[PDB]
Amino acid sequence: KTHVQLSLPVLQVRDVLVRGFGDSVEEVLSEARQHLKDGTCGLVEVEKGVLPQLEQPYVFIKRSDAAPHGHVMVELVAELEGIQYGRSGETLGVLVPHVGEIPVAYRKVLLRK
Repeated sequence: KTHVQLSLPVLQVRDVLVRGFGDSVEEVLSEARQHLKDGTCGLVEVEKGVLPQLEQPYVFIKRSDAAPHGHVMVELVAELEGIQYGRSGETLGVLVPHVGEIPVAYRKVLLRK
């Protein structure tokens, strides 16, 4: 399927143990997609002071459309030293590995895969 319904655990930035997916734009987009498929991906909601506590390159989920079955359609955009790889809508959050942190909420998304 071109899209997959996912429910992403929303994590507090200070709980996150693994603060990014890797060391290059291509690697972090690769790893984010693998963790999304494997159900091992968390979401951190972006506010003042969040991104400097996480590791670049960043992987964002961004709204791709204006929401089947409650799932917002999203796509992945990476960012490294202020340059973004991809073009999409509003940020829903920054993706990180999930290694068992307790979430505060779930974000239902339809991921363009």
